Amino acid sequence: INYYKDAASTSSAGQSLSMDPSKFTEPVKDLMLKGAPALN
Amino acid sequence: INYYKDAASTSSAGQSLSMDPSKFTEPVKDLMLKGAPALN
Amino acid sequence: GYSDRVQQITLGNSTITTQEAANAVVCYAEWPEYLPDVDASDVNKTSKPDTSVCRFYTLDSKTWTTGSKGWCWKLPDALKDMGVFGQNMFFHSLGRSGYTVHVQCNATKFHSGCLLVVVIPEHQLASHEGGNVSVKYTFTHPGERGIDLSSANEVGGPVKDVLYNMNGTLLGNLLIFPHQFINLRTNNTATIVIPYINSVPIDSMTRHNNVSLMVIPIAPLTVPTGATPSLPITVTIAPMCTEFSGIRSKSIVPQ
Amino acid sequence: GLPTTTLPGSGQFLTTDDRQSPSALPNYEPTPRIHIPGKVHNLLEIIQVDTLIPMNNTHTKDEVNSYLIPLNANRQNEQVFGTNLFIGDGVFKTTLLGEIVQYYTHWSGSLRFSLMYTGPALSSAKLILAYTPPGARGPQDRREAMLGTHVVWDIGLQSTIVMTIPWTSGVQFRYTDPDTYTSAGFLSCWYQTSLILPPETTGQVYLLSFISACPDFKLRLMKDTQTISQTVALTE
Amino acid sequence: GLPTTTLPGSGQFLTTDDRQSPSALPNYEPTPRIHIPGKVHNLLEIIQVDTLIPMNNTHTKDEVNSYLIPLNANRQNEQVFGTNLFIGDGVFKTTLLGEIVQYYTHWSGSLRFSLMYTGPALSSAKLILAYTPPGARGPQDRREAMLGTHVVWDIGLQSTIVMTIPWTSGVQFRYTDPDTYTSAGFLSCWYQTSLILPPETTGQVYLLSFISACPDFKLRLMKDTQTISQTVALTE
Amino acid sequence: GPALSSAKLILAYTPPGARGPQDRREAMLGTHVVWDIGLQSTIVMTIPWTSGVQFRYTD
Amino acid sequence: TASISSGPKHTQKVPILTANETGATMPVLPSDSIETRTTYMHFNGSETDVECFLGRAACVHVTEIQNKDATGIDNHREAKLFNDWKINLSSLVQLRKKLELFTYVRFDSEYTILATASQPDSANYSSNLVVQAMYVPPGAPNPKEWDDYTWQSASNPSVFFKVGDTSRFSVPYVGLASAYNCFYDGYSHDDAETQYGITVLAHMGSMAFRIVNEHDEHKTLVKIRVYHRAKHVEAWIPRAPRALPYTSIGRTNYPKNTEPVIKKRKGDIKSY
Repeated sequence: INYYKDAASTSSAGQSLSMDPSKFTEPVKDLMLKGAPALN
Repeated sequence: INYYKDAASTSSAGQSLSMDPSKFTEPVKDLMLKGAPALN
Repeated sequence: GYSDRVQQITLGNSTITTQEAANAVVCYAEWPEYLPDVDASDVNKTSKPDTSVCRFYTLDSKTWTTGSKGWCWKLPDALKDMGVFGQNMFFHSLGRSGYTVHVQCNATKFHSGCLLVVVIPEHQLASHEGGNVSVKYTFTHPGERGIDLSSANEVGGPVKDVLYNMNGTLLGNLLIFPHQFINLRTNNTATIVIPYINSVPIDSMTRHNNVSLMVIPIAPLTVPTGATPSLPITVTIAPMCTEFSGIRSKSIVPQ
Repeated sequence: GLPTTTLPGSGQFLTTDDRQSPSALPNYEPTPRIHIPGKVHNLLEIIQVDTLIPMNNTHTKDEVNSYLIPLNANRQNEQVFGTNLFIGDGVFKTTLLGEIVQYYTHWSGSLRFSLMYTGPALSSAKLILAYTPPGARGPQDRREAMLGTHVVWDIGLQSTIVMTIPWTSGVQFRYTDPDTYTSAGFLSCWYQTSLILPPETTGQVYLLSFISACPDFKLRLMKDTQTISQTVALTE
Repeated sequence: GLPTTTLPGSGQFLTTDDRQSPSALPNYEPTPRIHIPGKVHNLLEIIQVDTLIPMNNTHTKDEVNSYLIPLNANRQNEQVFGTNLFIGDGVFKTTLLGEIVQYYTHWSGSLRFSLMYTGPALSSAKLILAYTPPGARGPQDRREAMLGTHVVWDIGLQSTIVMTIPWTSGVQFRYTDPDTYTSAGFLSCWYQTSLILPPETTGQVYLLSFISACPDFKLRLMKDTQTISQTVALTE
Repeated sequence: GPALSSAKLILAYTPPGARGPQDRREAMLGTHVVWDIGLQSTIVMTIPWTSGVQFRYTD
Repeated sequence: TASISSGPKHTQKVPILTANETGATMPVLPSDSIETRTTYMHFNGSETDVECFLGRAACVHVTEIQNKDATGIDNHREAKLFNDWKINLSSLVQLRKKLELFTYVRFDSEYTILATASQPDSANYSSNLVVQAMYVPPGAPNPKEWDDYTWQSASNPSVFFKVGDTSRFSVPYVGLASAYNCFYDGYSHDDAETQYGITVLAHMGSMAFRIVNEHDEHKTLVKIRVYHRAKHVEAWIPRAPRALPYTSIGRTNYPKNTEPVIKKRKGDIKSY
């Protein structure tokens, strides 16, 4: 129950439960498959 | 009504109403019947 | 014609027969079983030597005399040197096991005496010094010799006072632990099956013992007239469902 | 803004109340439970396991020997032991039963008292155990004893005898700390015929005695035990 | 007026509680969000990116050189480097992994340790990396090392080797601040055959080493980092 | 022995490859049976066929 | 649901003869050996549930800090300018004996902290002090002065309440394993001299207290009492109750030349 009118006044947000490290761990242009050779 | 998000914050648990003394009072391998001889 | 009385336990390449048993206890009514995945944490596949480790090792014999106070062995310590069980033990980082314990003591229908055979999960001993003196490692790792409660206090060792279970509790209440009596007039062996009991799924076999087996004379031994005043007590123990994990170099432990 | 009124008791801390609180560690994930044999749910589960009674209390420092009730060969008509039934005191007090009863104020229910015989197998004996319900004195001779709850025990192959002290009472609860109005009786044991040892044998034989509660049992109104105290906080 | 009672804790301020508050700026409209590449949702997302470990810690002032593990041509049987695995201390401590682990009290999971070789293309080498699970000492020679988790690495076209320290543990969580009971092992590396340089070439070659966490990883119970402190408030 | 006596013996079979055991500790690590002397007068130990080669010489 | 009606018996089936050597406690009842009448239980055993037994607040710790001029104090910790406590349940014995009836125990904790002030020497008044209690998990910087950067507590849960009031919050089960070990017959490693019995398996964090207020002209003693209530209790493997007195946090050790714990009879074995 929100007792207040504005959105800033609500409690903390709830877990992204998004999670996708590939923008950080695999930003390569041509896709690399694990097990296939790195450099062909 | 829980007012809080986490489970630790809820009140005391409610009675097991489990109760089974046999693990402590009769841990024998071959079942003993009351009234039958203890050692055959 | 089956009696509670006669029994055979075959485990590995070794068999025990008793013709004067008094049933057998299975701690907490649970039988040893391997470690389920749902309970697993370490990702390593474990090693299950099976029949080469799950057989019966008979420790060296003790001598019950009228002055005996009782003896105490720790597991897996007592077996730290038995065959391949022991090797596996020093060579893996983690291991887990249940046991069948069979304590033997026969006499005649003229003797009297009664031993308590009890298994205590997590038996943390007390220092006889009091205060917060610790009990050094070696002292709680007697190996197959076990601890002799009628031996003298030593320094860095535990207290050996029987009315207090080596920890500040009374002998009389040890009966809350899985146990069985050997009453010469009834019984000649005691058998207890121990499931693996711990707060972690698998642990180190050398830094932590998870049960102490204790044999304590309670009704003093009384032999017939002009009999030799003593009887030997033998302890045979078999690891069961043993699993080892995290193999490597081979632990080096104090002393 | 909703109008409220606060009642007497606001702000008090009652150690026995049960309410919700904010978690200091928001979102933390506890370690998974694994299976451990032995879970206890009720103290009523454990007081049904029997434990030994130091009945032979006559020593002067605690010894393994006060658990042993001695028996003499060839005595006739005589008395083996006696005790009142104040389960919260005296012999009972250090037993697991005694020890738990002391966490509660009131108890009601039946008790199970058993004796296991340890003499040579070629000996024999007949004993009488008697429960004397509140209202009479501890019996002074078997004749007196045998007129109340009793069991003739014949020592045989079957080593133990289980006597029950059935709940005999006006009031439905008794105090665990000894109280008169609330008192429960006496328990005595006498030779029915007599212990007889085989040839080549000699001396005293002993009985071990246990106590546990019947499934009948009720304990209520928790309190603090006289069995433990301290003078300064402990440290590591 | 509805009757209420206030409980213990009323009026306290717990920095970790999460409740509603009045907005000081009623009706204000925040700037629209535009799209920005790079959004982070979990710290678990970022500790999977590998970063360099200053393994060569032997210097006396921080230098680019403590990131370089040197290799010597023609040595046989010998040891390249050694370290314990207290991820919250020592070599690990300044790495991104080390740096985040320090915001939490407990960690569990697998680690990924990789080595990228930088020697001339016409050279060759075979190294062994070994993980020693808790319970034994840091290995003292390859024979000792090779009996635990290990990978023979053959230096080739493929420049990096990724070793995983699989989670080997009794207890399901370890402390990030170094603790004994909770300790994780050792990591060592030795020549399997030996580094060989081509003609016209000379000197030391170096390996770069990285650390990142496997998707396996768990961190819990947030706390304050020993990695930052201050004596007076800063100003502009 | 007399009926009123009692005894517990261990019989051990030691498969080829080791020496005749020199003490029970050594003996108990191979095929063995703890025999408890009772009402049942005989104990039957089996020497199970332990062998690489499928036949042995009688001489 | 307590006793059924039962009458005379003359059988070959004797439920009262057993063999205790077996380790069982055979479930014998009054009706196996006397003639009984029906009676009902009228009772459930509610108040003996382990949740109930361990579920009331117990005092687990009393400490003290003072508000005074720190000018020229070389060791705040030592002047009780602030104070820490590594959480334990085995320092005051009442709750300890209760928990050690079990080997492994698992529960959430609810803490209540009462703080009262004392002004033992001449003051014009009673000041109003705010206490800060910080939860310091192992590895966090520990406070060195009563006003260190540590107290910023940007990542560490802390509660601010007033002396005279009470603070209350609840912490989930923070054990590293599946349960807390009430006992541990082990070491942290196979060292020849490492400590025995005391283990991290029991570790529950640690807490640091201080007054936020600067000093007034008089000195004020604030004494902190921490209460702990177990909620959501789970207990495994019952053990024999503690008989001798305790000497140390975390070891089983009892004092030497202790006194006989079993009361000696005033009379015979035969006495009533």
